[PDB]
Amino acid sequence: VPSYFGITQNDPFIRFHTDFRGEVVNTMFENASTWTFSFGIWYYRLKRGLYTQPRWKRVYHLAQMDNFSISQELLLGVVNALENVTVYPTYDCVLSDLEAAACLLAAYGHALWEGRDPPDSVATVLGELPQLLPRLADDVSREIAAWEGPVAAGNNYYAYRDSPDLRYYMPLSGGRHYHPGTFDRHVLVRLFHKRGVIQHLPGYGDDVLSLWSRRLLVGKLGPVFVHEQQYLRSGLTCLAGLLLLWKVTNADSVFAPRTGKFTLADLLGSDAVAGGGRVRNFEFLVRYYIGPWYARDPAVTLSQLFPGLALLAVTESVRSGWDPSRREDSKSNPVADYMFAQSSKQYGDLRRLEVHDALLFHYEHGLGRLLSVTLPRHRVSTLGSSLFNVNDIYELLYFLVLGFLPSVAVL
Amino acid sequence: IQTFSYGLDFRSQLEKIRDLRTRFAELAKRRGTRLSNEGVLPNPRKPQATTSLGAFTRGLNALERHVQLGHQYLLNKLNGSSLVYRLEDIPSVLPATHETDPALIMRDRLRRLCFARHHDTFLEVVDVFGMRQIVTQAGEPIHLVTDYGNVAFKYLALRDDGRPLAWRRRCSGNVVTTRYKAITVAVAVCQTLRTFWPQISQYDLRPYLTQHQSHTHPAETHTLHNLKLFCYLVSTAWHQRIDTGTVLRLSLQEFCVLIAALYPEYIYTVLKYPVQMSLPSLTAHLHQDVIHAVVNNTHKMPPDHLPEQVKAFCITPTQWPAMQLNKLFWENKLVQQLCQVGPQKSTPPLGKLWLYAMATLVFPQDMLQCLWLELKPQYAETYASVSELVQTLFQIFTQQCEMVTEGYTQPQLPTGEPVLQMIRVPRQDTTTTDTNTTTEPGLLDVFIQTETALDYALGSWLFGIPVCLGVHVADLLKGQRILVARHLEYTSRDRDFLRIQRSRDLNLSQLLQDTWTETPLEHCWLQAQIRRLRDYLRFPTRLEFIPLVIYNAQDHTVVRVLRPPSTFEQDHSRLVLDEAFPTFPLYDQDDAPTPPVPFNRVPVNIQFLRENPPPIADTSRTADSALVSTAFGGSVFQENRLGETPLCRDELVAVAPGAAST
Repeated sequence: VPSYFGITQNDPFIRFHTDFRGEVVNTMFENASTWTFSFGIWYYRLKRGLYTQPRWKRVYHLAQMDNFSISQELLLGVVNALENVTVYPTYDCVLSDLEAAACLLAAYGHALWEGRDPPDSVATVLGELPQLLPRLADDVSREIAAWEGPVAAGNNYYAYRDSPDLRYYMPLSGGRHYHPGTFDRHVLVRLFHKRGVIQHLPGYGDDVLSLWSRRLLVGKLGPVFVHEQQYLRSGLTCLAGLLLLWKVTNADSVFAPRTGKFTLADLLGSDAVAGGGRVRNFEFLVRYYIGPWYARDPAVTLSQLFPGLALLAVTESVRSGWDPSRREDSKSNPVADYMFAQSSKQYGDLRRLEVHDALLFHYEHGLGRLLSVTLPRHRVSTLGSSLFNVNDIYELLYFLVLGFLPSVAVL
Repeated sequence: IQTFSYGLDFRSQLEKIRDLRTRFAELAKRRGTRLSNEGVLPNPRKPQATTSLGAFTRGLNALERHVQLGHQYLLNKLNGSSLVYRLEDIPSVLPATHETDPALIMRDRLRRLCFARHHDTFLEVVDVFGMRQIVTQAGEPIHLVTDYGNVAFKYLALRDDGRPLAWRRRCSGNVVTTRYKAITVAVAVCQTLRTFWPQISQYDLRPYLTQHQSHTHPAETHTLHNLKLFCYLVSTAWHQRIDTGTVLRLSLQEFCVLIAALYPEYIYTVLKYPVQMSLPSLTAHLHQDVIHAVVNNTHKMPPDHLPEQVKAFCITPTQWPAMQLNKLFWENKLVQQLCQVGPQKSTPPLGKLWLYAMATLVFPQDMLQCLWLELKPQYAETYASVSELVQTLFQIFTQQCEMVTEGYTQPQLPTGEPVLQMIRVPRQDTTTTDTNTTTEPGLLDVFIQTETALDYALGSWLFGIPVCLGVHVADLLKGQRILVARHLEYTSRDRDFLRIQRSRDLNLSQLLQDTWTETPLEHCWLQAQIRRLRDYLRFPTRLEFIPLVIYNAQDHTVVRVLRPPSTFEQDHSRLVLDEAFPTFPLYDQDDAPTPPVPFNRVPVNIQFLRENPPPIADTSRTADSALVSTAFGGSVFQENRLGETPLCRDELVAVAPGAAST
């Protein structure tokens, strides 16, 4: 009956019925007093910006101006907006992202799979992720080193040729056509295309990936190729995010000596933690977020799994100074605009989708920089400690999974 | 009595023998003829009528003597071991397996003759039962006074016939793991850097860059230039980061060694990519947190960071007291009691050798081969496989004791048994007063004193006891901190270590039926020892999984054994690298950033040092010459998949073939 999430190194899986994030937050502000609790100072600046506007002050019920406490519904709105950042019904998300990343890695590692037993299920590929990630990292790193910046190489990632005029995720003409070259600067398209994974791409410069995707997905659906629709972008973006997270998290262990004053025992009480190895950090996340959560809901995407990194990406892209409108050719809070749009139903669906896609584009733009720097974990940790009170990696995992990190000020 | 019909009930035999003499004496008194104890024991082959009454007196005396000496031997063995408490706990063996080989029985007697605790005079006779035997001056049968002390120690005597091993031939089934190879590659380079640092430091790197002329310097200068430019770049990386509790000062050579030990990827990185390409990535990728974590590792083992992230960890010697792991594995009182039986008192305790015999016989052959290729000792370097040491040392043990015969004028002992021959055991150990006082020690003599990490690993595997093995690089800061490389660490959470516990076969009955020598008391006692040992090994005593072992690389000898103390504190060290030989000025790079370098390749061959310096500004080389760190971090040991053909015990569990080289 209950689902199990056991990502924590020092704690077994937590047993919950539904709404894991919601139930966790509710226990947070019910079991323990949140008066001395404080989130990052960027949360406090968002608090000031929400209070100064009276309508959204009443909507969000921000009574006091000086204290660092944040209302529970405000955190719920932050988390749910971060969830909705990616999820799309434009294609009604017939093909969720994680599957796209699995396919894109599958076609590259098909040569690697020939040595071992050939898999025929997505869950088998998910179980081979600890085995598939090393070779993928080696190849992406060697191709990064081979990069000479032939095309515009301010930051190596993806989507550095999208037309500034187009502001929607999905191409307008039925989702098929594309502006030629939109993905030329995708570093991994330069990787796979050299390896022959994706033999043909319109606007660039059979397709065993397409055949495999059809073959494994026809049984479960009871198929969209790389050139067919937007399926192209989602998989690349989510797999790049996954590789960035793997490199950042496995750079350091979680048993580092604790320096902060934030513990899950202080959160849920001594009784809850009392009631409830030593391998790579993702191996604890795999059979809790990757397999059983997929079984419970296959349609779930990357943003729902890891909402914490969205704020870091948004802040990093803000620091870079780039804006979605300009694209190298005013408002500095891309998080709250979608909140305002969702708060009232008078906002048009077209305008809501427009602003949501603008926020999304800003989100992957921020994602690119963390993986484009020679010091990904360094920049992530330095920014997160300052803007979210992320004192430890033991705290960084909690923040990235849950999207928040409460802490008594002790200041 | 020969059919073992009554079993282990020595008592009922005792009273029926007493009653037998009572009826005997009744009849003797009735006849009116005195009993004579000078007669010889009756012979079943000889006619019964010719045999006299006194012959039957002496025969009954022989039977009683045998039975009470058996009972007393059982009592002494019960008193000498705490594993069994009371006699009725041992069950009677069954006489269903009834095979007697006279040649095999004689060979078993001869081999067991050399097991006597002191040198003794033995003499061969025919028992009251009509079978040839050998007895001491007191009349002790060899199978009773002398015991092998172990079921495997008695199996091995009868095992050595012709070819060294036949079970391996029946199974019909040279591989080095990546972890040991990488450890050797790193450690040899680190110690070479430390030893000859004055010469490498004086090498002048500036001309090579300033001239922009390549490959002029000789082939041997490849290595020196590579290594000095290597840790020079390490120092340049260190310099920039520190711009953004005790204070520790490390010399330049020591920082070279530390950074080279932390990631084996840097040495391959310098050769693979140019210095100008590497310098920004090299500076940014390194940092302060993990270096402080490594240098401040205390009260925590195995180290917090996974093998992929960290390769070496430092230890402070004063905090960690001295443990004696010999008592845990071999020097234990029970093991020493089991190994106490030896040809002479001057022989050392055989607990270590018996533990190695247990490892050879019980554990699968492939695991033993891989562990031997990993931890091959210098003294055993001449031998190839694991059983070779056991066979050679047993051959030496046979060679210590010899044979000389001397006659005895009296054909009979006072007991009356006919003495066919008398055998004298010479004490042939080289302990005679030659006045030289100097001699070359044998393999056993150097073997017993020297301890190896292989010994600790075998003990850990057999007893199910954790252990952490750490390669010693050097002692630093006037011994304040110790360089320890990550080599082997045991934890119950590791899948291979929990699997190898059940991989071994604790069923030791084959060692019982395969060496039947028509001795029921010894067979029952050996069965007792086997079941008690199985119970002991099935439940391993846990000590919170904190044993640590330090061993040398060149000679494979244990250096230090440690233990974490209870109280802990954060060191909060401040690492300051002293600068006495600074860096050459940067060129044409100050006043798009270069791509990062991959830190994902640990070299396996040494030929890279012979290669050319990197040009300023092959895939097969990357795949073969260096190996990925992620598969390096994963557990090397695995199990072979089941097939239609039944795999052997050693073929069932095998090291993963992809990572290792065959």
